Amino acid sequence: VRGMNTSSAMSAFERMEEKVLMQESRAQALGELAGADLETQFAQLEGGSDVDDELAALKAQMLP
Amino acid sequence: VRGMNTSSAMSAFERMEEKVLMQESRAQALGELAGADLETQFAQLEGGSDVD
Amino acid sequence: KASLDTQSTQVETLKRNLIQLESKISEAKTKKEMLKARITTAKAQEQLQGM
Amino acid sequence: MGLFDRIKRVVSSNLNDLVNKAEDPEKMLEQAILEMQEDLVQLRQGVAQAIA
Amino acid sequence: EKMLEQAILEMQEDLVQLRQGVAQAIAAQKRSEKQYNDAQNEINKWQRNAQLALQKGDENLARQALERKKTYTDTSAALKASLDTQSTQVETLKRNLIQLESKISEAKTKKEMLKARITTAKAQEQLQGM
Amino acid sequence: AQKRSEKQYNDAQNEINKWQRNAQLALQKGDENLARQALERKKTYTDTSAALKASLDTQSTQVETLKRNLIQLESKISEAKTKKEMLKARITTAKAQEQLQGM
Repeated sequence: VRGMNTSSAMSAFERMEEKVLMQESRAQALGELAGADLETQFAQLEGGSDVDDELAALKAQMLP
Repeated sequence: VRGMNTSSAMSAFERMEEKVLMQESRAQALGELAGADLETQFAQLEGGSDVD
Repeated sequence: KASLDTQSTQVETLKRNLIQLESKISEAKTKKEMLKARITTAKAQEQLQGM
Repeated sequence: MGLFDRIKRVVSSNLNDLVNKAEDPEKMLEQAILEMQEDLVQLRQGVAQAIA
Repeated sequence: EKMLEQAILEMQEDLVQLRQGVAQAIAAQKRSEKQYNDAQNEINKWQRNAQLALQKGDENLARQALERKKTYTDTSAALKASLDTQSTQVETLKRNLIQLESKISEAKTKKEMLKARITTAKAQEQLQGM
Repeated sequence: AQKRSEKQYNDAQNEINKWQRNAQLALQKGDENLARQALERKKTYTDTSAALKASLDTQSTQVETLKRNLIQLESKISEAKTKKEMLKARITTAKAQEQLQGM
């Protein structure tokens, strides 16, 4: 209950936490860098820009 | 996505670019020199003069 | 439920990342054909230019 | 205080190598669940004797 | 950061030793209390015997009981004095453990701050190489 | 490291909120001693949180400099490439001059 150093439950939680924390932190940092880059930033805008013109075109296409 | 040094896609693009850039630059420079020479310059005029 | 929500968000992000990767590989295939054509022209031109 | 200085350097190098191999999430998780269940049974037996 | 890592492992084992030491002090206080409790119980029993002796009319038995009670009281007084001295020492030990708990958390925070400056220094070195 | 401190800080805040609820529950219960103990725990938690916050601020300044250095380095590598072209041309010119001397 106290949680001895040698206890299996206490040791397992600490080991699991260290592995989980490192993996999560590394992935997020790498992901942020990709997001930070300018190429990713206007690509989303381009996609957003592309769909609206297509939608207008689509309406014209579906009109007849 | 980030483009690691060891990644195959990043390495391939860099290697391809270096080979392509060198070949293109060398050919253009050599071509310019041939164009620069006087013999080539009036030859075109001669052809133009000859056809009319 | 709390664990599921956090996990689901991560999964969604991974799916989005895969789509971006798919766009990139397709572009690379097109590039190889273009690169080869450029290389061939340069090689032929260089030999001709020297002569 | 040479011993103390020596101990700190020796301990740090030794600890780092050991922890990396030791820190695997899948291996650690499997061992922990089995151990706690076994411990509970032992505890119950002791409790049963007291109850008896 | 390596020094900090070495220190973190070292501090944890030390805390366990301190807890064992604290338990012994706690046990000692309990042991004295048990002895003190036994003495009080014995004294109460002795008082009843003395009261019984008075009813019996045997003066000598009562006198002997009183002497025993006095000796018991002296022992109890000594035990009480020991407990008070022990308690002050015990409180300090308990306080130290509480202080240590605050300190280990602070050390973890310190490690993050220490790591960042060192990383920055390394980054500066890279610029010099360029 | 900044994220780790933030996670710890977040956990402390969550723990403090939970502790506050327990203290509120204790007041309803009428047990004064339990509430007092909770307050002491909260104070200790607050001190830890304060230490974490202080560490984060110091870390952030260091982190910003590191980020700034990377940005500066990116500008610098591009400049170096430009420098190489300029450096190459003068060296080539010097070599050409040497050839003239030989003639």
